[PDB]
Amino acid sequence: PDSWDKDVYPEPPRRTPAPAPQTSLPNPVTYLTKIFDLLVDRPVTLAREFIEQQHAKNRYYYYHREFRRVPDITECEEKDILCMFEAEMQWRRDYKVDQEIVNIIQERLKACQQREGESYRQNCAKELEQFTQVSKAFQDRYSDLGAHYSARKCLAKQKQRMLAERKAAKEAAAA
Amino acid sequence: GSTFVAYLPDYRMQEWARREAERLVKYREANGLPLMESNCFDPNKIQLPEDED
Amino acid sequence: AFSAPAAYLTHQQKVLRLYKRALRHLESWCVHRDKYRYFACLMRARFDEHKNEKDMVKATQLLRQAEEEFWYGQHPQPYIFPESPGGTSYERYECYKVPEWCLDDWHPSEKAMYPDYFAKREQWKRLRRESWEREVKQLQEETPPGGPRTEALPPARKEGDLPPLWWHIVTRPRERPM
Amino acid sequence: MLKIIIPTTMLLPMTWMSKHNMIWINATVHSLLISLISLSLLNQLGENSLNFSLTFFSDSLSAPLLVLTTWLLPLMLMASQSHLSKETTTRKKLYITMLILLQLFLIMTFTATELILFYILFEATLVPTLIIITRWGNQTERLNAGLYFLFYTLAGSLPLLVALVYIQNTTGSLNFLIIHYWSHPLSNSWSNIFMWLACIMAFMVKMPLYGLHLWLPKAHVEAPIAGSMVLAAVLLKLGGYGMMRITTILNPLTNYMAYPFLMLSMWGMIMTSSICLRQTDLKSLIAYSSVSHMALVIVAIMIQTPWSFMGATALMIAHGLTSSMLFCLANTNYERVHSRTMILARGLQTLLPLMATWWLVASLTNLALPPSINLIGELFIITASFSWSNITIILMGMNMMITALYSLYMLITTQRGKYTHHINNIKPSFTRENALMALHILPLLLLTLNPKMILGPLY
Amino acid sequence: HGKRLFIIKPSGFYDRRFLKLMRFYILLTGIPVAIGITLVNVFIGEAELADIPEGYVPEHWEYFKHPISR
Amino acid sequence: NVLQIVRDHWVHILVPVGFVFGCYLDRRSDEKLTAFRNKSLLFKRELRPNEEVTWK
Amino acid sequence: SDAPPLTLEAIKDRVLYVLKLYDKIDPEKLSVNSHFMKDLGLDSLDQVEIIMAMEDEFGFEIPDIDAEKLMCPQEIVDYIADKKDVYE
Ligand SMILES: CCCCCCCCCCCCCCCCC[C@@H](O)O[C@H](CO[C@H](O)CCCCCCCCCCCCCCC)COP(=O)(O)OCC[N+](C)(C)C
Ligand SMILES: CCCCCCCCCCCCCCCCC[C@@H](O)O[C@H](CO[C@H](O)CCCCCCCCCCCCCCC)COP(=O)(O)OCC[N+](C)(C)C
Ligand SMILES: CCCCCCCC/C=C\CCCCCCCC(=O)O[C@H](COC(=O)CCCCCCC/C=C/CCCCCCCC)COP(=O)(O)OCCN
Ligand SMILES: *OP(=O)(O)OCC(C)(C)[C@@H](O)C(=O)NCCC(=O)NCCSC(=O)CCCCCCCCCCC
Repeated sequence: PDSWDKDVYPEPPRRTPAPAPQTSLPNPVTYLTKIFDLLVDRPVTLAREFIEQQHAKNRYYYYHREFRRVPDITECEEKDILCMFEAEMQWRRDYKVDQEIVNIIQERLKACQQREGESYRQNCAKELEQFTQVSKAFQDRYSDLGAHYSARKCLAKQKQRMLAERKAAKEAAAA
Repeated sequence: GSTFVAYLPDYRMQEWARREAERLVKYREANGLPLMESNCFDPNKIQLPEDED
Repeated sequence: AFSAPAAYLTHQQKVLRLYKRALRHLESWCVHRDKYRYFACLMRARFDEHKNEKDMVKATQLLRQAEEEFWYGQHPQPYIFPESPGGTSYERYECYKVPEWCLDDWHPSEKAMYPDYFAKREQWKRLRRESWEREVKQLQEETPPGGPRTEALPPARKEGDLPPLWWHIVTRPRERPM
Repeated sequence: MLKIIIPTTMLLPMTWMSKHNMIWINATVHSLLISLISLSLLNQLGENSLNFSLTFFSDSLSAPLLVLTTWLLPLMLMASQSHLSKETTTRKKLYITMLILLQLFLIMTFTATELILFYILFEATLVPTLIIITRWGNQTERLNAGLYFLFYTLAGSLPLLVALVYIQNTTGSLNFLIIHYWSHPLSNSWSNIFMWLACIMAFMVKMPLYGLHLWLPKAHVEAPIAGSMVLAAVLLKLGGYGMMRITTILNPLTNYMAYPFLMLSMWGMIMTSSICLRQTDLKSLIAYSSVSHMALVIVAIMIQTPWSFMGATALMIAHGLTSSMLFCLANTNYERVHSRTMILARGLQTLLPLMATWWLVASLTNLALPPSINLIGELFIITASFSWSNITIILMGMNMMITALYSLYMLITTQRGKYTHHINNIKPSFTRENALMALHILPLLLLTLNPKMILGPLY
Repeated sequence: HGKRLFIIKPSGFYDRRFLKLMRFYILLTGIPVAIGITLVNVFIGEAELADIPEGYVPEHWEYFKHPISR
Repeated sequence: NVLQIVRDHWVHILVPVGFVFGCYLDRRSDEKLTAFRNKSLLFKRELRPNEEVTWK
Repeated sequence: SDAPPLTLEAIKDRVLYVLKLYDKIDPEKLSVNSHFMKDLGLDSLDQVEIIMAMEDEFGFEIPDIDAEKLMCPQEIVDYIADKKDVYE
């Protein structure tokens, strides 16, 4: 369906076998699906076509809101309240977007596990690896900030992580 | 009142965040970027203090 | 249940209560009727071998060893009639019992159904109203001074009188109301 | 925010100029209209807040509390209509005036953007409640009850005021937005420890915290029904809202200052729950159950995690509705029997079946049956506590079991068994009581369909 | 067999009346609401997403999809 | 009957009039804070040909 | 359930039926008003056994305080009728 992007939500080509009856006994499943089609799918389709033509008679649009980029907390003065307000709002929007990215990857993983069947342990390696990377990045960014989280605390956590990384790199180089 | 609350417009911006995340994931998978990055702010704009210990 | 209790049980009542309990538990042990008949005749023979004894002291020494022997071999899961206090349907119909006074709170559209029943009910109410004023004085003069000695009630002695405190005994809900 | 405040103020002249026989009708209708108007505050953003002016602002933490506050007033009027029948017109108008003034003070307190303003209204809520308890209370203990409810509160809140002005002489502001944006860490110092205690104890005493809870059973069992409703549903949540607001300036001291209270809560919720197992008064049992739920809310706030805050908000709303319903049911029994003892009126399911259904639904909601929002809050708090320490589950688990027990205990003693023979004055339930229970219980089951409304600002 | 007996029970008039009244008022307002929602869904709603034409600045209510929300 | 039921039901206008007055009061407060209208870095916009203010 | 509504005649008939199968008492001598100790020359243990046979016959138990003072078939019938709410 065109309602979603196929690249953002990938799917395998979905190869299905062909009916190969081996006996002369008529299977009840095919007849049941034919009567289901005739008694259910046709009236539902007709009602849908009526509703779709009514919707086509009245077509109107809504838009995705675009947000400009503003200076972040790393270029705000100590007490400049307006810049910190703008940077805090931008950081909160970015936090929400990152949460939704993690949600997309988790949906991919769950769909893979259901789809692959008994061979999910081997056939869902890529989704597991992607989720591992995204989870690691999200945990590095946002974990342990508390309920009163803010952009300043995230910046402090990043600064401490970079200090630790720099110290470890200098210690390893000067080994 | 229940009907009014049910149809409250999306000022919390859930679907907006979903669309933004979709576009970001598409772009980063297309160009090979590693999805989410570990650093929230790029280190080019942070001036760490020299320890010199 | 219906009979008023006494201050104590005499020796004869205790012996008879033991006899009934022992026979019931022996029946619970002996499921089949012929086995129960045989062992119940044996228990009857064992019970009346001291029937003719005269002194109280040893007769009380018996019925004590008898209680101990009963408690040792008392069949920890005896048969209980289903309506008895331990039975599987003891208070089963207790939730269907509604007091009569609830009918006084019915809507007039509800009392419009069943007019004959409510006419008879009004007759009963007026009968109770007169009988109560008679009953209070009857109980007042029939009671010994210092208060009752036993919770037994007298009958009516006059012609138009009713037994004192009769309303809540006569107007019991039912054994199986619904 | 004045679109809600001004009509609430106009309730007073409308009450006083009303006809002698039309006070209840007008008050109920216009309170319901004010609740409908206040429903519009629920449209919140994922961004900062609804900053209406320099004085008032609204959040997704404040909006559900405001809606609950505005919704409770018509229910309180309906509950008070019965036992105030033989009262003079002037005193009935004074009662309604006290209720309106309480609603006004609460409305302003939730939306105040200044800590000092918040303190003033947070204390102003005391006077109407004290008057209601000590004037229209029934027993002679009410006077003592009132004293307790007063002094405990004041004993906690006088230090807070000091701390507050001290803070404003150091940071220069008590505005909550500036306080949040300019937050600075609290160093481990004795002065900082005592500032923490001063900022925390006033909100702890009103939750109430275990060991500081002695005023609550007295006040709730001695108050009239409307007083019990407002005390259990709204006034307890003032401490939770205050602690949620003020913990932003207390870090990182809370990392280790929270230990004595957490223990006092985690053990305390056990004790109070067990207390409910041996209680001879219905109102006392309901009050102790309130203490247990608020202990869970205290744990949630002290843990200071997103899931903790979401669970605390949801549990506050759910407990408000549930405890108000339980108090109303107990009062509907009391007005028939005049005893307030659990084992006097028995087997009431046979005489009042629909009221028995209301009892069952209220007990199920207090028992936290999924997917009620009571269980949503409880489960979020339990998960956050498990992340805090895996051992906590033990205590949490125990509480769950105990809660169910006493809840069903209260349902079995009063509704099941055989009716008491000599009690012959149990009349059919009025439409007013049934409507009161329905208006309590329908919003809960409706809210379970859109839990995001009551999950707070961290959703 | 004409052994029909009177069943003593509490009055069901008031509970039934309350249930009827509550159902009546809830339905009184909710049936028109359901009908209106159905008509709006069938005949009007479900706007479709589009790109913002250049030089055009949309109104704040044009960023929402459902007609009732708009 | 008009001029008789008014003396008993004039009370029912107080709360709605309070609501309208409260809305009007809210609007007045908004005017005072217009210090940054169309001046934020996020919503800075060029005015339409027949537009004086971005919001009211 | 499907239990027929037993009557006073049925109760009396069943009580007399059980008593006539007690070989200690002569079926010619006994009647509805025939006393147990004086008219038929029975003992207290015999009375206990008779009460137990009644209980087995009618499927319910008579408490001992009430059972100990049931000395005629007529009072047994009356007790069963009062317990089971028999009209006629
Ligand atoms: C009694 C016998 C049975 C008769 C009834 C039979 C019919 C059964 C139906 C009853 C329940 C069955 C469940 C069916 C659910 C369908 C409706 C549901 O989908 O709507 C929900 C909506 O529910 C409401 O949001 C929640 C109700 C609001 C509660 C507010 C309370 C009202 C004020 C009262 C005072 C407040 C007191 C408490 C203060 C906190 C969730 O909708 P959602 O998928 O999300 O989006 C709506 C559509 N959009 C996308 C266009 C936006
Ligand atoms: C009654 C019902 C319940 C009411 C509510 C109860 C909750 C209030 C409990 C108060 C919380 C604790 C207060 C202080 C905690 C700080 C930690 C400190 O006490 O522990 C050690 C402190 O050691 C000793 O505790 C020193 C103080 C000993 C004297 C205090 C009295 C001890 C018991 C008093 C309890 C009375 C409470 C009721 C008052 C009426 C740590 O050693 P040290 O590293 O050196 O100090 C660190 C702090 N620095 C950095 C500022 C220096
Ligand atoms: C339900 C009953 C509860 C009663 C209230 C319990 C809470 C008590 C909290 C302490 C009371 C005083 C709070 C002080 C107000 C905050 C201001 C502040 O923190 O400033 C401090 C001042 O801190 C103090 O002076 C506090 C000293 C304590 C004096 C009052 C003692 C009250 C009782 C103390 C023990 C009980 C506290 C816990 C009680 C638990 C509940 C019973 C720094 O002062 P500076 O000199 O300017 O800075 C230092 C660098 N030059
Ligand atoms: O004429 P009645 O009024 O019927 O009097 C009956 C009787 C005279 C026998 C009796 O009431 C009485 O008064 N007896 C006087 C002496 C007396 O009874 N002394 C006590 C004898 S005790 C006894 O009978 C031995 C009991 C043996 C049975 C033990 C039960 C164990 C069973 C274990 C479970 C299966």
